[PDB]
Amino acid sequence: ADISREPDDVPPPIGKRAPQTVRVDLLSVELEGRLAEGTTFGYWTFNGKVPGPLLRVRVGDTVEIHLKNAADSAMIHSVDFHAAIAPGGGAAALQVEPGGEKAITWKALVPGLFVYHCATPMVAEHIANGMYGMILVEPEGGLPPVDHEFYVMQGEIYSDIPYGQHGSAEFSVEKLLAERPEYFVFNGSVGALSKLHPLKAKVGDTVRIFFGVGGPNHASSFHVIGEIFDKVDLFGGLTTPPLAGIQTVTVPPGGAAIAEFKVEVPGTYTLVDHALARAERGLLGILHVQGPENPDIYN
Amino acid sequence: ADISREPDDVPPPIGKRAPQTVRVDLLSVELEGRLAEGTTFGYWTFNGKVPGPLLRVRVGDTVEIHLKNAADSAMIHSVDFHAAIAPGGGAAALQVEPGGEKAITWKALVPGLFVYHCATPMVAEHIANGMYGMILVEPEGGLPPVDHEFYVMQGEIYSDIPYGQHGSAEFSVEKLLAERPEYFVFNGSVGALSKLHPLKAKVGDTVRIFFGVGGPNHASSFHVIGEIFDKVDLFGGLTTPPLAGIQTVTVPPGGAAIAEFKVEVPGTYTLVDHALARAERGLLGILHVQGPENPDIYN
Amino acid sequence: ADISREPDDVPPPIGKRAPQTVRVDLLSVELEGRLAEGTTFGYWTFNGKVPGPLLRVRVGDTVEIHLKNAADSAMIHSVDFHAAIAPGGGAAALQVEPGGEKAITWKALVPGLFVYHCATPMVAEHIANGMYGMILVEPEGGLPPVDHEFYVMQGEIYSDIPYGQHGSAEFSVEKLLAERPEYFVFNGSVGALSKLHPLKAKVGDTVRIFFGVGGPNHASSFHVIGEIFDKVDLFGGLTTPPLAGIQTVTVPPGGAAIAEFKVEVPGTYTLVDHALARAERGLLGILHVQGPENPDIYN
Ligand SMILES: [Cl-]
Ligand SMILES: [Cl-]
Ligand SMILES: [Cl-]
Ligand SMILES: [Cu+2]
Ligand SMILES: [Cu+2]
Ligand SMILES: [Cu+2]
Ligand SMILES: [Cu+2]
Ligand SMILES: [Cu+2]
Ligand SMILES: [Cu+2]
Ligand SMILES: [Er+3]
Ligand SMILES: [Er+3]
Ligand SMILES: [Er+3]
Ligand SMILES: [Er+3]
Ligand SMILES: [Er+3]
Ligand SMILES: [Er+3]
Ligand SMILES: [Er+3]
Ligand SMILES: [Er+3]
Ligand SMILES: [Er+3]
Ligand SMILES: [Er+3]
Ligand SMILES: [Er+3]
Ligand SMILES: [Er+3]
Ligand SMILES: [Tb+3]
Ligand SMILES: [Tb+3]
Ligand SMILES: [Tb+3]
Ligand SMILES: [Y+3]
Ligand SMILES: [Y+3]
Ligand SMILES: [Y+3]
Ligand SMILES: [Y+3]
Ligand SMILES: [Y+3]
Ligand SMILES: [Y+3]
Ligand SMILES: [Yb+3]
Ligand SMILES: [Yb+3]
Ligand SMILES: [Yb+3]
Ligand SMILES: [Yb+3]
Ligand SMILES: [Yb+3]
Ligand SMILES: [Yb+3]
Ligand SMILES: [Yb+3]
Ligand SMILES: [Yb+3]
Ligand SMILES: [Yb+3]
Repeated sequence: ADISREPDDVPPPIGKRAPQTVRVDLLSVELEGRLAEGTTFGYWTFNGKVPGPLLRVRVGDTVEIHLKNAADSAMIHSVDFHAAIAPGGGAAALQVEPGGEKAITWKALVPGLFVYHCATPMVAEHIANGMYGMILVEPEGGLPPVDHEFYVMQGEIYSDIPYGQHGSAEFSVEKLLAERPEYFVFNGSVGALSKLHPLKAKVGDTVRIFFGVGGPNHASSFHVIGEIFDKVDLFGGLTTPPLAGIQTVTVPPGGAAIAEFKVEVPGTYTLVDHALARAERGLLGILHVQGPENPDIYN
Repeated sequence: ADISREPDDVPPPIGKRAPQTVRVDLLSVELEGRLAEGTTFGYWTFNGKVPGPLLRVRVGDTVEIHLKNAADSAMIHSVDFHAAIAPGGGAAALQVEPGGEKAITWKALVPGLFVYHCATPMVAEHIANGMYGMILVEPEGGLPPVDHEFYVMQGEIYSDIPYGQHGSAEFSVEKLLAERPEYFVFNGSVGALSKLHPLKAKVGDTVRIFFGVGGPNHASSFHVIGEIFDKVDLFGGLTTPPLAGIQTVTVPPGGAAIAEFKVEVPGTYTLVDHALARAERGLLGILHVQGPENPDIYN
Repeated sequence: ADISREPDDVPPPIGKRAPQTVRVDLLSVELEGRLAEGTTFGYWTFNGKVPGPLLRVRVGDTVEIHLKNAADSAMIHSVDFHAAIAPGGGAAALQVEPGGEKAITWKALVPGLFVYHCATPMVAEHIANGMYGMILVEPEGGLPPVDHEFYVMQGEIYSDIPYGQHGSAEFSVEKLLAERPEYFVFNGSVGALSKLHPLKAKVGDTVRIFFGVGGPNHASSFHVIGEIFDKVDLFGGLTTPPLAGIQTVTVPPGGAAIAEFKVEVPGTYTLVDHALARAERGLLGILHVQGPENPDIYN
């Protein structure tokens, strides 16, 4: 029923541990999920949620990825890692028929936040139906610790029925090619980070949002309303020193961003793409901040 | 009649002065203005012009913002500062009914050029109707002086009547959600920086353009035709050292850019978004450069 | 017949030579070319191919540009250099009637990869019909050598007939203003870097792609499927140190990017804009990598 992935669904950080072999088990499932209130959609998912599970490795880690396809699936599924140096991002040999299972190993060489998605023809459809996720490759030593870590991805829903219409919705190839989505969604559904799973922090907390755009067509202008990003890893790269003091960051489709900020004032904060007509199409996130008032910063 | 804000309408720079309390008085006015020749539009404005007044403060400055709403206004108006660490950017407690007045104080902590806009439902409409501006927070010491400073913002007009049709134009909610504007405008109207207020500099002048995108939907690829930007503050951040020698800079909606360049050759220079079909929809700016010819640079 | 420019069509690199006068001869030709299989289009070209010839100079080089227009041409043609400090990028005095010839000289002052295009009204049409190219201004000393250098540009085709329809296609002004292209193309045509001229490298080679977007409307999210960019010159600037370890890079219309990467694993690699619905409209590139398998990186 609930396809929305929780933002707080984040693996524990890698410490100062040495490189190792890491096993990953991803299962591609097609299920009917809640897109909006009264509206259901035919989702293609990794592990039954949109986006797919956030993965967390170190540089030098050999990732042993297993991809199983559910028996009741109607489509061939794969996975393309942006962290991988492999033909098709390793999806060349991960074309899995419903029922079967394939496995490859790849080594992470570049630190940063990378997008993963299904790379089965047609790729734009598989992504749009919700088959996208992120893989974080932490550098040697790891990221400096913060109080809160969140996992947010932007996606497009190309439903045949118009926005506002209740009932069963299927993918529209016409809208896809026209690049005209009916719904813009954070983490799968409408109000996934609003009514369903609102982000929560306390006054004085440093928040790190692992943001990425599944797409598959439109770029995002990521902005937390009421906050300025202290540090931004542009395109989600953890090699070049980050940008400092940014209001809005351009995140391309298949791209990432590591946005860090300190919360100083209590209240409600809004996660939006600053193409704010999309906020009327479900692209709205809520960050509740509880604590004492800070009159020196805001009165 | 003339809603277009002049590019040369810039406050005098902050010197090396210490942090202080700065009062700001913004008045939200709805008035009929010239969108194009023969075409008028229902504008929602800050201080009667699009974009709103450019504000200029220092880091550590406590900004005392007063927002008055005109008695003849038909809408609730607010203001969201990207420079502010406050719920809704301070717009949570600046929802002003026509006739009333509210006031808050916030402290500027991050240097850079920040967008401000009305944040009253629906936000995309309020922005589109012309309620956007910029606030420059100068760092400790201030910006190095230049010969000319300009203030340019990009906006979209979602008129019900098609482009080319004369008469009274109103906002179209259908076009807004479709992200299909009839007009792309610099500083409010068509030919605002062309026929109305052309930019003017002399040979050898260093020019600084405080560029920002009101939007509310489309990003800009800022380019001055015939010039290369010497220094660009990406996303309008004045913390990280600027980029050097850039032709075209991606500016997202609700984002900024500080573009600096030296003018070496006399003639006409064109301010455009490099999505140059928009130049046929009013998104065109003129920079007249007068002086002697420089054959070593261009013959 | 074949309008597609080969990616391997790159001038030999500038060594450590001193600044000099460089002559450039560009001829604007209008010819019927293969857009897709069974589909032909009315192309406006520089030197008979899309994109135009890649030019290669040093900083301090005085570029003597000659622009000849073919006698059988039906349009006025010009050329706007982003590397030039000149009114209209030097296109102000390079408006050449079919049959005539004009010449100007300009000095390159800024290092980086710059876009060039025709700047004759209406500019968006001239670009869309294929009149765009790149000029690389190498810094003092030059770029570090790589094994392979490629030349790739993204363009839009606004055909009157829909995608899939065979026959003669002409430019549609309606689609242009609507920003709705039927075809997205790398280097002129559909399958230009796929079926026609596939990129080829060997295992262990460092590859440098001089990527740029002719446009004239849509931005690109450049991504090589199966590879991570080691170094990216953002907006194609060779002054500021490059970004490191990037998956997907936002390249604006009229903008550039110098993407470098090391190929470690044999197989097929895909050049795409990560707006992957465009990959169904011809925006697809192939990089064949031949050599021994590397099980440590990918198995
Ligand atoms: Cl899971
Ligand atoms: Cl004023
Ligand atoms: Cl040639
Ligand atoms: Cu799939
Ligand atoms: Cu991808
Ligand atoms: Cu308002
Ligand atoms: Cu905003
Ligand atoms: Cu031309
Ligand atoms: Cu240009
Ligand atoms: Er494990
Ligand atoms: Er479906
Ligand atoms: Er604590
Ligand atoms: Er106190
Ligand atoms: Er004051
Ligand atoms: Er109106
Ligand atoms: Er002087
Ligand atoms: Er002389
Ligand atoms: Er020569
Ligand atoms: Er034609
Ligand atoms: Er060798
Ligand atoms: Er071995
Ligand atoms: Tb704490
Ligand atoms: Tb002077
Ligand atoms: Tb070699
Ligand atoms: Y977990
Ligand atoms: Y603590
Ligand atoms: Y003033
Ligand atoms: Y002076
Ligand atoms: Y050659
Ligand atoms: Y060698
Ligand atoms: Yb993991
Ligand atoms: Yb099958
Ligand atoms: Yb609140
Ligand atoms: Yb001020
Ligand atoms: Yb009311
Ligand atoms: Yb001129
Ligand atoms: Yb050359
Ligand atoms: Yb003529
Ligand atoms: Yb292969």
